[PDB]
Amino acid sequence: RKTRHDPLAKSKIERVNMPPAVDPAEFFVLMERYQHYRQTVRALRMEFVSEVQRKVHEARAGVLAERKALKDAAEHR
Amino acid sequence: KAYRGGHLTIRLALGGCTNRPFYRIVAAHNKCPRDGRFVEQLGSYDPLPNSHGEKLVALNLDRIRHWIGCGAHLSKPMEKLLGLAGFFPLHPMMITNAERLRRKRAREVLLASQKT
Amino acid sequence: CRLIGIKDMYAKVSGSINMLSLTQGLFRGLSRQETHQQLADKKGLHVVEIREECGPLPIVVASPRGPLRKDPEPEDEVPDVKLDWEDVKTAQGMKRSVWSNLKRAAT
Amino acid sequence: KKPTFMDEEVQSILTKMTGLNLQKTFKPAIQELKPPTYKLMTQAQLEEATRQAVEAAKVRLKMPPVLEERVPINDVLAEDKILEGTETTKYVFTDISYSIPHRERFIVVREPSGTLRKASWEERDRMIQVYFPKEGRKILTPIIFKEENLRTMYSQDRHVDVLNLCFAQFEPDSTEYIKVHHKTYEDIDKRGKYDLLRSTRYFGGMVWYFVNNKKIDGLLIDQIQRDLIDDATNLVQLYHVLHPDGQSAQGAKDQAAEGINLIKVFAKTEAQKGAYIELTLQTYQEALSRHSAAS
Amino acid sequence: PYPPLLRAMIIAERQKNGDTSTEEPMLNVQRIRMEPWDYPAKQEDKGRA
Amino acid sequence: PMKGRFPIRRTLQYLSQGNVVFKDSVKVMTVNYNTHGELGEGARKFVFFNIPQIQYKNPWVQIMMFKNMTPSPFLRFYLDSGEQVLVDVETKSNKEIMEHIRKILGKNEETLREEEEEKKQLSHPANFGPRKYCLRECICEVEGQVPCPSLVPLPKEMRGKY
Amino acid sequence: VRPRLIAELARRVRALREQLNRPRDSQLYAVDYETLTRPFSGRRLPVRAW
Amino acid sequence: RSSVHARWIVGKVIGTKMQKTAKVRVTRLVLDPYLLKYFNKRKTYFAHDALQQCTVGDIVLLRALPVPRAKHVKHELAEIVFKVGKVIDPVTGKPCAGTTYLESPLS
Amino acid sequence: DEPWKYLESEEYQERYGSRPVWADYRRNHKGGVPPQRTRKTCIRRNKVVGNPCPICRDHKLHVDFRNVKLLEQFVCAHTGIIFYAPYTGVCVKQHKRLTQAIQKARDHGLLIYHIPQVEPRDLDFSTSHGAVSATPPAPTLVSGDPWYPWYNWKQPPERELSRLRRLYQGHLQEESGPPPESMP
RNA sequence: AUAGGUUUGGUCCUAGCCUUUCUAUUAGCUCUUAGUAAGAUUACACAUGCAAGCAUCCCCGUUCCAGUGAGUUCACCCUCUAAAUC
Ligand SMILES: [Zn+2]
Ligand SMILES: [Zn+2]
Repeated sequence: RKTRHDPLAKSKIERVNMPPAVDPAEFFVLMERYQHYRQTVRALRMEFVSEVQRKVHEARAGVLAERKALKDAAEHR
Repeated sequence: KAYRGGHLTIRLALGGCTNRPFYRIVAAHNKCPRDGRFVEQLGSYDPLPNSHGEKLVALNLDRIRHWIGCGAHLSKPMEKLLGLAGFFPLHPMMITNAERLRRKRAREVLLASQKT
Repeated sequence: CRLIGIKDMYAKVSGSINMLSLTQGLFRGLSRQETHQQLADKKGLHVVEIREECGPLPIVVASPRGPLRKDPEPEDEVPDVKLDWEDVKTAQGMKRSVWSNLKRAAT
Repeated sequence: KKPTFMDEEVQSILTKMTGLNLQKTFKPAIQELKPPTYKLMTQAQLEEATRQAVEAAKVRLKMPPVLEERVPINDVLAEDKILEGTETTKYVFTDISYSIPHRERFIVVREPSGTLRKASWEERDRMIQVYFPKEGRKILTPIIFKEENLRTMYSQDRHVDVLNLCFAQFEPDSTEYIKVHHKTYEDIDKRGKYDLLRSTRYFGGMVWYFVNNKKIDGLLIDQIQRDLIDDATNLVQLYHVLHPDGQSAQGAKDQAAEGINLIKVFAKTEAQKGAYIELTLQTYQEALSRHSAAS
Repeated sequence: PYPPLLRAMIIAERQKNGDTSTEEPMLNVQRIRMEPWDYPAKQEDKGRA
Repeated sequence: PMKGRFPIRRTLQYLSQGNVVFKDSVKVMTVNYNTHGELGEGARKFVFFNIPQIQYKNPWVQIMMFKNMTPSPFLRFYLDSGEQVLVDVETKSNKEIMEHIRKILGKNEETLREEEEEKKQLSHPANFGPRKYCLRECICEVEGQVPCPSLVPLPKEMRGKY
Repeated sequence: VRPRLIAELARRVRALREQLNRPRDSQLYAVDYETLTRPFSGRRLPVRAW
Repeated sequence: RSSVHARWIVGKVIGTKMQKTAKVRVTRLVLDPYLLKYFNKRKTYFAHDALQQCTVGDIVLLRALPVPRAKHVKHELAEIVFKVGKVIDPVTGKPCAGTTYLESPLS
Repeated sequence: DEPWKYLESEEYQERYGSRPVWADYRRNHKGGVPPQRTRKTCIRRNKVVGNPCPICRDHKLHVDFRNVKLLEQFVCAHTGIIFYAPYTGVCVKQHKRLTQAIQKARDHGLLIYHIPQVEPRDLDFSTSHGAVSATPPAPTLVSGDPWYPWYNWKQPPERELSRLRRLYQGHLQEESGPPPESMP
């Protein structure tokens, strides 16, 4: 694609960004949907983030982790 | 490379031939080529219908959970497929474009009845 | 080997390819083969076969015609055998030839 | 409680009935050939090699699990009537995972009714063979599994390989696996080559099928003709345990039948051609008077 | 509610670990706020050109 | 003929035929051995036959060999915590020392099997990538899915001829 | 590695020039109110703001 | 912890001509990919010694430093494992020149 | 037209014998190593080339899934591999037809091939899991409320509707329309 | 390499060169269809068209994609740790 130093073209030296016709009830019910979704997938994202953090923390230091560590050290001695 | 700024993105990568598409769910950095360096392939989506006809899709749901929990920004077709599946709530636009056709068929039903 | 009746064998000749040394060395080796019954008689042990096609099944091919030795064969760990670098190259996959396993006609 | 296929007593009995013919278990197969290796051993190490061959034959001769058919699943998880009418074709999905067992992973279907139905058994097997392929299974069902083709391999006496192909393609709890197995068993009962399925792992399965849906007449017939007599008795014993409310069983503990009698009893009680069973026992005992005179 | 498939895996996982525990898999939502499309940002997290 | 007395020692199956896979604590192995004397024959054969096998499997452990400096042959292990295990080898044999080090500072069969299991976890059967890493490259294969145009021409639902 | 002293010097004087002679808010968001074109920017405004 | 790659390295002292530093020579075994025989390869390491306790010819155990001191000093002395000539048998802690016991073990 | 007959006739034992059909043919080539592919077609148009190949020399030797003796002639006996085209001397056309015929005979049953005893796919053979048993149904599903109530259209207050109009007039589009139910 | 041709008056040995195989580009001569892969020689000079918008004004993006092979051990592992996404 183009860079910051490409002369802009003629065809786009003027071109109206005519915006889309806003319908009414679809716009508001669509907003109420967009906000509900962002909320529930945010909840799912927090669940997955805390699950990943749990996996990292129990793998680093859990109870079976300490168990196999102490078993290995005792076997070494 | 590095790519100044950016995040991971669970997205679809085209990998078929002409007139025969196929998307492989990939967890790649956003600032990377479409078909390029992916951190982990998370699944595959064959959109053409089978001989029996079942449009197969596949998902390492556990690894998708891991990468979402690591910070992957899921893209819109991935949100569509995950709604279709049931790992994510049905996407707003997949119900809104539904109601746009529902009323479009009606626009036809009435006009058709007037013709008859 | 079609005149002898040998149907399946691999052979590579190197050095000088003189026909009147090739035939003579071939006949020398093939007439100085050691057979399975002679090996069994010389060592006093059973000569048994292990094919990968059949499985772990032991197939006795030659038993001694005299007494059976009861001291087992000495398992000489790390045997002192003279190996061929071509064989080891083919085993390790560093034998790169565009001539080796070519699709040829029958026999 | 009735012992199933996997109880210790019945599993040992079925074992002896099978037999371990090493020259049939480990048999020359037409695969790719590598040059044979040779070893030099004494009698003791030859005996050790034969013992290890026997143990490996037991490992190869471990019995496949006979199991009951599976209830055809029809469980609608959800139904999105709003999505109904949007897409034309279905959309099957698989939690490929890596560590979840194949009978524990979630496979679902989304239909043009909006129904999020759980995937059927056949679709489940097809999906797991696509994403996790196992050597031998092709997701399109083999054409060899039909009437005329299966009969062709029956005529060419290929029943062990019929069962081998059935094992690879279909899961044991599936209907096809059961139908193909039972049709093969009815075929071999009709003509009768119990030596053809001997030393194979599918012998114990033919026995249970016959004893459970009782047709063990040809089994006893071949058993005694071929002097498999400790077998014959164990086979009756197994029938008597599997049907303990049979008049044969009642007469068995009444008459203290301990050997051949156990069989004669069966003939005089429930054998459909008990004249032939009893007659082959008299001929077997005529030959026994002969080799007892030889002894 | 959890989405249908995720609900099925959760109830199946605990069904497997043991306890039947047939309560519906609810998740808490009141932790998540509801800032709409009018809420303002910060000018150091911004940058004039 | 391959050069050397025992040509089997340079054959890449003998090297990956060893059994000692040192733990991640060992860093230095030092082998002090005596060239003459009937008692140090096990250490001499251990240097001759088994040191190549140890390094191929433990590739980052420094193995230094020292000749007739002490009147008794012995092995030493410098471990990352700071430890200095000493294993004398006088009146032993190379197989005996092999067993000895696999018991003392060598990983167990469960550990190497488990470490091996983690490796296979990467090559996943469902993945569809190029034949260097995966097993199938497109679903244009799995018979039942639409084939790759190249092999079987696509019906006239394709674009252009629409 | 040969030091990139010229690149570093150019970066530094570019940063100092940017810090010092930074264009101000007045000659930035000012507006030709008839054609909606800001100056030094040259881009007009979106359709929701005319 | 340490940013230095080599944690522990046993080496040999080459020179003590720099103040409070020993030039040491680590010898590791690298496999010839063709010949498949391990040949000793050497890397020079500069160890820090505070007490000037190592002379030339000693075998020394060098541990790493959390962060390099100089451009090349990345290691410090941990033990003069074997001191030139003055070598004490580790097995029997009795002095030994080489192959003979200067002081007897059955003391 | 119907095979399985010539190879049991007398002319097959007169021209050939107990020997292979392909055991008389030598492909002419630049000497030494043969080209590592046979011709693509002995029969171009309806004309036969100079050295017809083993299959293209006796029009009567038809190739299909039931000509079992010819199929076993072209497949090896000690190893279960199909003989390659330089080995046999057949064309790329016939070799392809022969591979098809051998395969069709193999899954039609009129050809013996070794099948390996496979090991079980899984270890646990249970069927007691959520994907292979029932799930306790959803409150919505025992009822008829849609999953996630935000899917159903619900008209907001006309105060919000007119606030929307105040935000977006001029380019405003048409009205709404509660979505239909059973679209045809 | 399953190897072959060639030193001589002839033989044996050593040996170079070439042949037989597979691929790629170009040249000659000549070429029916359909599908698909791939497609400057030149880091030489470029006419002309297009390739960066979005957006209630801020910002954000134009630092990416796409291209080339000039230069060339800035690509890998570990430690440490700054933008960045949660
Ligand atoms: Zn393809
Ligand atoms: Zn032909």
